[PDB]
Amino acid sequence: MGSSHHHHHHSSGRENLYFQGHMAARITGEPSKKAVSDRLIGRKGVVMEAISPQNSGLVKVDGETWRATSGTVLDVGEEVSVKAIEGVKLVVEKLEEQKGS
Repeated sequence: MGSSHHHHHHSSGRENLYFQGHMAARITGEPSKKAVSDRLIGRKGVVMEAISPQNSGLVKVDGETWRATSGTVLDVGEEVSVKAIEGVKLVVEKLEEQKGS
């Protein structure tokens, strides 16, 4: 009980974030920075660090240095194609030469 029709105050100007959000489908989960861009998948990259099957190397895709793995041993200065992403590493294979001799 009570009730007051005295209105001299204005509405709005009140913000307060209730309910974080749970029991729903996880969308992305923290859309933060440095998120892997799939737009560079299927393009050429260059080998900056020697790549081995035991330890991934470093390739420069666009302008970013990524860890890259391969089934063969890749030396520096080579050109590779990024086929897929295995996680925090990229799946790359080396461009093929041609012996016209």
